[PDB]
Amino acid sequence: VPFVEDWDLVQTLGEGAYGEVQLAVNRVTEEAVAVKIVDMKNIKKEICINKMLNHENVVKFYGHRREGNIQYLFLEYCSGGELFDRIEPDIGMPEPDAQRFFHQLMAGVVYLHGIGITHRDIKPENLLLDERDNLKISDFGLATVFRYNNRERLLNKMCGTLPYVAPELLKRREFHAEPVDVWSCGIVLTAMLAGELPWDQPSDSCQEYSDWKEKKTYLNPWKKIDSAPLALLHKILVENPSARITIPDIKKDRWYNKPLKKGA
Ligand SMILES: CC(=O)Nc1cccc(-c2cnc3[nH]c4cnc(C#N)cc4c3c2)c1
Repeated sequence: VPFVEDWDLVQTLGEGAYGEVQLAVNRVTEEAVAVKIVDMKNIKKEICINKMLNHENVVKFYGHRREGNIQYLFLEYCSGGELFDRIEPDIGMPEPDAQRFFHQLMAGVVYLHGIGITHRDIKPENLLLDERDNLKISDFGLATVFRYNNRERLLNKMCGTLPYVAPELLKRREFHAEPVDVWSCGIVLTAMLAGELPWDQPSDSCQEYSDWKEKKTYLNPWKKIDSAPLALLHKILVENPSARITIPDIKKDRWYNKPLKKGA
């Protein structure tokens, strides 16, 4: 069928460092995809990782075409946009909605970690929603292999987003990858349930961070969060990444398993 590889770029979905992500609609089928435009004048690795990914809570990769200097990455389109725009400032969102998004977040992260991949920059800006509000992890531009041939590699590159970074990345030369993603997922949860981020960064100089370690949960964001999800956050946002809760244990947490939401 003629024309079936022609795509009209119809709308900018986002504009980072690389360039842009455009909504693309097929000339013939009208299938909608997201196309990432990355002017190579680092993405080879983003593509490399994207080729490994196949899961319902991970933005699917379809393929890429290079034309001269620009690379075109063809990616699953998520019509619900970014989790960020479901978080009402200072309020957050209804707890059953946060729990469902957190469930889906975990399934995605479990998957990635299973294939030896760390995202390194989980935040509501990078967590996308499809037409049925299913969450999908996006943007693998900072992602990296932390396990290959069943051997773990400790990380050392400082990367991610300060309010979402785990404290070890600021304090230690090297660190395990998985606890960093678990930590960012907890800050995402906090934001979902409080509509505010708890600190500019998790350093002992950061007053809001010291207060959290001092267990001042009569202060915001923590006062807004119910005891049950707050109890989970006390297990996730633990300074020592060796003592921090693992994802298999997050799946056993009382809040995680609390019935709250009716089906679609
Ligand atoms: C109406 C509408 O579609 N709004 C809206 C808003 C924000 C992000 C998006 C968005 C929708 N679908 C996507 N699919 C992607 C795959 N990879 C990247 C990267 N890196 C970003 C997106 C993306 C972004 C869509």
